[PDB]
Amino acid sequence: VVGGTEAQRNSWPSQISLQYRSGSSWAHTCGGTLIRQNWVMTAAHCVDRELTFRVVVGEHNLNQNDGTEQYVGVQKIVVHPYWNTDDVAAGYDIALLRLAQSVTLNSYVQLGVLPRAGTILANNSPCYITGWGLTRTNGQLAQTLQQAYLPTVDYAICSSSSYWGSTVKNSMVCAGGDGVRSGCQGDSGGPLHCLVNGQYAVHGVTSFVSRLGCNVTRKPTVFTRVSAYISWINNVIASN
Ligand SMILES: [Ca+2]
Repeated sequence: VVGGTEAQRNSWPSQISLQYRSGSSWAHTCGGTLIRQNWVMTAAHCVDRELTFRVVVGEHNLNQNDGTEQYVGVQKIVVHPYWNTDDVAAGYDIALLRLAQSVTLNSYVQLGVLPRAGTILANNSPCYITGWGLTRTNGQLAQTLQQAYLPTVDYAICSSSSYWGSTVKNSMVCAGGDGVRSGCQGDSGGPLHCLVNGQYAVHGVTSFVSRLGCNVTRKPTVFTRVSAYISWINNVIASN
């Protein structure tokens, strides 16, 4: 997250760190959202590589013992069947991870609430991106979980020629684009939390930013629109 602030450690209890095994260590690669005690929602592109993955819930500082973490293996990966890694602009950037164990819920570990199917946010709706991704274009991962305020940019604006044009689909949410705040590498897969009727819900799965840079004016961060995938999510969990 570029232009973020450090989150409070109990603000975003559905955020997870998706990590892969790297020698005798683990490396953070992506975010995700805990949606059942044994299921995480992330981006498909986060799991294109043939890596060994784990999920960390209750994580605040990637580099320090928080005293709240639970570490759990990924048992099964179900990528959306229309996903193509060489066509991120086509959409379908979503995957579900079945965890090897059910995590225990507490003030640091909670299920993310998803919107009702079909819900579309008004332009300029209040949202936060969260993650441990780079804090500058071509920078380094955050140590502590970051948040940034990224108001939505509706489809008509986002898909206009000075924004993303044809690259953005109605199956996506755009947010931000102010040139200061954005998602960045290592945020992919994580949530966009939007305040609706007094409740935050996870409306987005972080999918991409511009090849030119993370915080680029009129290139808002692009997310998979969770409300387009409710039936798919429910069907995968019910069949697995
Ligand atoms: Ca930690």
